[PDB]
Amino acid sequence: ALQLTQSPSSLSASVGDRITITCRASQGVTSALAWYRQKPGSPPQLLIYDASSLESGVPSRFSGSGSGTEFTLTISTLRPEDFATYYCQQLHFYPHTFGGGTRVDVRRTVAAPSVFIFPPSDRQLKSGTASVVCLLNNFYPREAKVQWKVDNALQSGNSQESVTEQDSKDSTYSLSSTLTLSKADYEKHKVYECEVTHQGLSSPVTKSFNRGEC
Amino acid sequence: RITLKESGPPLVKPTQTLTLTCSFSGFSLSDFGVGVGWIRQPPGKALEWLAIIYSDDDKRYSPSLNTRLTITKDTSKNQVVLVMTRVSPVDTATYFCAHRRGPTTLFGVPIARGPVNAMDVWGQGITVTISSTSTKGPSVFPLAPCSTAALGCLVKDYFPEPVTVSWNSGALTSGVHTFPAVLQSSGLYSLSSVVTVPSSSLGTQTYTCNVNHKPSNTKVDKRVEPKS
Amino acid sequence: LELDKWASL
Repeated sequence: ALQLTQSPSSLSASVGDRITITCRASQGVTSALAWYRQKPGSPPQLLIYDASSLESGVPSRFSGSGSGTEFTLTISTLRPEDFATYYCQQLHFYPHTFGGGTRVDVRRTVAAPSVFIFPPSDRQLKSGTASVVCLLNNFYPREAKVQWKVDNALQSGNSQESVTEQDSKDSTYSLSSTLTLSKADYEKHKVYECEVTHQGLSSPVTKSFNRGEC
Repeated sequence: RITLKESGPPLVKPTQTLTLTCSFSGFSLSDFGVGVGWIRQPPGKALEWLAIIYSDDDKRYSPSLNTRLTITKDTSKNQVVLVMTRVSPVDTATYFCAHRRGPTTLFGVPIARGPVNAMDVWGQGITVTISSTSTKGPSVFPLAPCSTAALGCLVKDYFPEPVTVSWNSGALTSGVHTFPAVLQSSGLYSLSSVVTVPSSSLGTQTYTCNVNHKPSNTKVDKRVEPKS
Repeated sequence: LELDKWASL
């Protein structure tokens, strides 16, 4: 489905706050635009249809406006259940399309991540695989970048990461990134570095270890 | 009250055909202008429109998946079926069917098309994983940093989801982070669980992660402790 | 490119 850009892609906020999300379309979609709220683990829920009409049963705090290529969703007074992801959908052209979504989370003071790197266990190595894991603990905001380096070579395509949901009383996130290599390859290099970039960090923080260095 | 519910295989192997069924109530696919569409959502990603079928049997498909999709409806059974052929790992996603209203009519005349500009009701969604792997318990590896402190367990190569992970049989919860599993290119899942401690507690308390993979009858307790 | 079912009614 079709090209719709939501802004911002991420938004921090607090209960009682007033927020707005915008959706810009690559071409005019008249008023054929819907806004949905998707709570974690639930299906999207219609909020506004036809750009500004309020779906029955939806609280009045929600309102949408705009037409053509610019639309906004505003939540006059943010409530706890509004910390969710919002999507716009254009239904003027096929394929109908959704925006990339706008994540709305609990605002708090920036918090740099505590970074740790874990070399693979000799146990895993005996199996023929080497997993190197990098943990970014309790940080905020959610956006963080992790780069893997093996003897100064930037790694690509051989790592996966996952982030936790925002902690309910910390309001922080944690990220785990695993670099996977074969024992053979693992044994062909010495320095395994995990570089982390985050708003809460003046400069990138690197955590590393020298394989074998015991 | 309109309700929709998706049904289908929770697991499908690559190249196979995926048939999803949307069972609904509260409306008929013989009602004027009503549409039932399908939207998918890969874990962690945005919504993606797949197709829609209307009461008059008009049909539309995502141009990207057109060759692999077929949508059909069974008016009498209140069902809409979506068939996706030649599925691949990238098709793992939560698939939702949703209702689209038809124009408002008055004494048989469409007087308002405003309501068609949305998918007003969605099903709970059905999660479909595409992997060629068979059931397989994880291997649990310790996570102890080579050199305030953090330790954990790497639950690697299991299938399918889910796996349960606790620390100290459930006594340790504070500072614990069990991350969502990632589906590796091998078609197996892998996840990590870690615990952050005051370092001081590294000599005081013992840390053992409890892993349980019900699907393969794999229970494992791994005591994890500091390096050298 | 492709107009929706209800692009003008």
